Amino acid sequence: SDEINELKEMVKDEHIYDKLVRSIAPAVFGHEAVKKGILLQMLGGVHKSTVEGIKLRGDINICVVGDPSTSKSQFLKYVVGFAPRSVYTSGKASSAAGLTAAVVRDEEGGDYTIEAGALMLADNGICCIDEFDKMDISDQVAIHEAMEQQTISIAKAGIHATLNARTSILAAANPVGGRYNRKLSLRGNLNMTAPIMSRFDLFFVILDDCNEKIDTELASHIVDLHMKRDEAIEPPFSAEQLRRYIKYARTFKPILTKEARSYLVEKYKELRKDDAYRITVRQLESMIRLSEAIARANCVDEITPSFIAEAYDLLRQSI
Amino acid sequence: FDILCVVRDLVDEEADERLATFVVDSHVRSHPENNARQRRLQRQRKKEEEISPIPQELLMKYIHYART
Amino acid sequence: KVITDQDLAKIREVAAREDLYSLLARSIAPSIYELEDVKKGILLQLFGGTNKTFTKGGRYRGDINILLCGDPSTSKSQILQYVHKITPRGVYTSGKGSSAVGLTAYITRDVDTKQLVLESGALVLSDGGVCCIDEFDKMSDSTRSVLHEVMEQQTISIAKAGIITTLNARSSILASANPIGSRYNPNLPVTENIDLPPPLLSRFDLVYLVLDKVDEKNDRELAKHLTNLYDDVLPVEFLTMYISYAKEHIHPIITEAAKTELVRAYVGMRKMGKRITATTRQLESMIRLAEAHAKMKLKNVVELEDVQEAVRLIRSAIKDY
Amino acid sequence: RVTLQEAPGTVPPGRLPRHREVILLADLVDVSKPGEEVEVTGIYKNNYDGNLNAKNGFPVFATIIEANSIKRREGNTANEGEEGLDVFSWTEEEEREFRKISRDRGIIDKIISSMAPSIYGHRDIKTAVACSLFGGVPKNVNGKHSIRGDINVLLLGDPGTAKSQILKYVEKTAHRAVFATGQGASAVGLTAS
Amino acid sequence: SKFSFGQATPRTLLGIIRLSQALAKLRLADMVDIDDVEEALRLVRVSKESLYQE
Ligand SMILES: Nc1ncnc2c1ncn2[C@@H]1O[C@H](COP(=O)(O)OP(=O)(O)OP(=O)(O)O)[C@@H](O)[C@H]1O
Ligand SMILES: Nc1ncnc2c1ncn2[C@@H]1O[C@H](COP(=O)(O)OP(=O)(O)OP(=O)(O)O)[C@@H](O)[C@H]1O
Ligand SMILES: Nc1ncnc2c1ncn2[C@@H]1O[C@H](COP(=O)(O)OP(=O)(O)O)[C@@H](O)[C@H]1O
Ligand SMILES: [Mg+2]
Ligand SMILES: [Mg+2]
Ligand SMILES: [Mg+2]
Repeated sequence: SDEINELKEMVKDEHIYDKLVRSIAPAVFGHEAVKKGILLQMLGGVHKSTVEGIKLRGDINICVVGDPSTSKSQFLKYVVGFAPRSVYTSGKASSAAGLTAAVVRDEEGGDYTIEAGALMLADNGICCIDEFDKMDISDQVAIHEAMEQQTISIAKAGIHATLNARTSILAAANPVGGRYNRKLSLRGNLNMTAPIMSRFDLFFVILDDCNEKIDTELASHIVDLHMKRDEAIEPPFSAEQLRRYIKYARTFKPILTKEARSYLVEKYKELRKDDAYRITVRQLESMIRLSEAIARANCVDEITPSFIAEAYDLLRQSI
Repeated sequence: FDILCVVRDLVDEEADERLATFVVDSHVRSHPENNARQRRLQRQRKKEEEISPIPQELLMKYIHYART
Repeated sequence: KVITDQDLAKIREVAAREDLYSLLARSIAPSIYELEDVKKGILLQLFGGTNKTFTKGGRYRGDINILLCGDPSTSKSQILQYVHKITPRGVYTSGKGSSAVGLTAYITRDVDTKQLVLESGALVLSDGGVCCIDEFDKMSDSTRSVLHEVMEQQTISIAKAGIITTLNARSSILASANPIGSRYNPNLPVTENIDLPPPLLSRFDLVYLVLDKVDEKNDRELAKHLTNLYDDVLPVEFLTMYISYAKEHIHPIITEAAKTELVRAYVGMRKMGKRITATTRQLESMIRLAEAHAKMKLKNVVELEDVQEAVRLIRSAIKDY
Repeated sequence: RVTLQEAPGTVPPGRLPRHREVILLADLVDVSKPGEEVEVTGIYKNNYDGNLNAKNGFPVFATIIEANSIKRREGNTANEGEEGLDVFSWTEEEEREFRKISRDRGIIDKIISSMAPSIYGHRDIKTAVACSLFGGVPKNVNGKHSIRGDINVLLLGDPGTAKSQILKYVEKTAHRAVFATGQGASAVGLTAS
Repeated sequence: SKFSFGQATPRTLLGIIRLSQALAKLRLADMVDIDDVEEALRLVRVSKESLYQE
């Protein structure tokens, strides 16, 4: 009963949406833009299936690019220790399994056996990859199906199977060069090809400046983290409150209103026009995915044009 | 390979508008929220009738019969 | 088969000594000549920083990692052997070495019993101690990934043989490396010479480049020392006991003066360089080094002297870099 | 007798599968072929096993399944909403309905339009898919010349033009279908090993 | 230059003293003499340089 009163109090707040963004990974300093992406990914989107067995993805994938020592790893670490299901891995996976599945045969008589991978183990969760820009060739090709079809298909000697991989990928990558070259486009700075780049719903770029004020603010904050210990971190909502609210939000399955539908088509038309190739059909569904996640954060069962507009800005920021 | 099907993605106002409208309509149609068994079957049939002139299960049976 | 009140009194008396830092540095490596800075860094690594268990923040590691790279002529393996002899917990390993047990956990078969057994690797067995890796240059890709995971998450995860488990690996690393050729070329950068990924090389708090430059004076003194081998020094047992007691009991805490000094030092280092002279990692490394130095003096409070010593050790390695 | 094993899809990720021994009596033999995914309706039975007892050290009884019915679940994940042992089988009334449908003039257009109804256009990728699904007639001239009677289709297109969805629909509709990925398939994983 | 096999190192020293001690053991005289050290040095030179220069 006491928890229910707290839950109702949170949704009653007018500034609830802002507080949740500010309550994600409080250790990180001054990266509200990245925090908003992580919050929406946890809420996710409604999973739908058509009338003839065709599945429509409802998971949000986020890729973070930044210069060394920019808190890229810290974001993955927080997600690993907070979300219910999650796995921490790296592109240069040690295991013969890797990101995806692999086949191993006990020597002699014993037949080939399936060994789980990073993506497999994080089924129905979030798989955080530390270095996406160093994945194996095998994985790079293999991850094509996992990110969209949500399955892993293997056909090896004596074994054939389709493996569920319903996960959301939160990857961190470094620029192709030493640092992010602002002159070049995001495509140039990244080793990723066009197919993979389209499968990511959001992109975030973190830069490393040299201003004295920024350095002083960041330097002091780290020190107080060790000095004041927990007292330094005072988010609007604790981890327990945020975890409970997120679970409550995931129960909602918001729909698209008539006004939102017409507005949704117009925004996609504008986005495609500016591209003429980062924009494709996958981005039309991405706005639907983000719109549902934004609605869940507000605990509302109908998606309004305002939510659609907010999704539009997030995709534009990625370009 | 007997048949080759080349697929091109080109920016066009009318094509983009129509494709987006159809995709949005399909997404709304498949929303999970949107006798009891008979009622479920009837509503599923009504949903299917919009986009397919032939029932899917009947189509699979037809294909199997024609092949055999 | 072939700690008491007096021990605590002796420890406190030794701590009260003014020249405790130099005494410990000398006692660590009596047989190594003219590597004071390396010995000081090794001592600070041995004592280690404060482990923080944060609510809302997560886990911040207090370990210190040091890389010993340079010419092959200089003494580098003897330092690792000494560190093993001193550290209460640790294991000796060489990359790509069959003799060693291994750096990562693995699932094996008990020949004796014909049973499935999960055996922990060298890094896991070093939990809370110092793991010395003699030959860092030659190492498997898999092993490199395991090392990266250990130095990033401090835990080893295995999901093979039907077993899904995570093993604690909260251990420090003191590795050694050699150049690609017969010597280290000063003209080329350290990254090219050591032949290691920039990512893995950027995680070590202190990087030491011990180079055997041909100098008449240095060569003569080294010859004198070596031929004579054919300032008080502490016994190895007492040094190990002191390190164990300090690591078990004393827990330093940062003060306002330490905060101000750390902030000023980081700002100054950043302002030196556009070229980036230092990053945020160079601040956590300084914090860990200052905490370790405070641990060495059996102090529960980090003061300005510890921060001054930390900036200096960190700066000297950066200057080599 | 067959060795039934937990399907990779249903087993928890990273955990060893469990298995049971299924006994197939008369009229049930050869209906299930190795490597397939099936649903087994049977009787759960136990019996005394001496070696089991010996090995375990406890009075533990061996267990088996006496098969009553088998349903081929291979490649039929999306068809689990239907009823009957075989969803591709037909009745006499359904055959009459098929004849009535076929007699219509515009049957081919309807068949093409019914291929992947959720995909907006690509009426050239739907026609090819329908033709491949129905296939041709193999021929053997005088017993000396053999002519293939199947149609192969290749889709070479842009990243987001709904090709994988078309392949999934074909897998669902086809009586016997197998799905494989680029690098996930070996030279002897295809064919025979 | 590139002709050298490798730079002399303290290991070369220890080897020189080892060879001198072995030669002294050969001589059956406790004290290591300068002749033994010179012989060890000439052996070191002729092991490699004598044939390389040819
Ligand atoms: N905005 C920030 N707020 C707090 N700490 C920060 C911030 N940016 C960087 N740091 C510090 O940077 C240190 C190193 O960064 P981190 O371990 O998160 O990975 P990274 O260096 O950005 O990534 P990578 O390993 O890919 O190079 C962290 O301990 C964190 O304390
Ligand atoms: N400062 C020093 N004091 C004493 N001995 C030294 C010193 N520097 C070098 N040496 C001598 O150099 C030799 C180096 O031997 P060591 O086993 O340490 O080599 P290493 O670093 O492992 O070599 P490599 O890279 O060729 O494998 C030893 O004989 C050691 O006595
Ligand atoms: N013509 C179309 N009609 C309806 N939906 C489409 C169309 N083209 C693409 N989509 C949507 O975009 C996504 C395309 O992904 P997919 O086809 O699996 O990638 P690939 O083409 O590389 O296999 C699908 O989820 C699908 O719903
Ligand atoms: Mg990182
Ligand atoms: Mg060595
Ligand atoms: Mg595809």
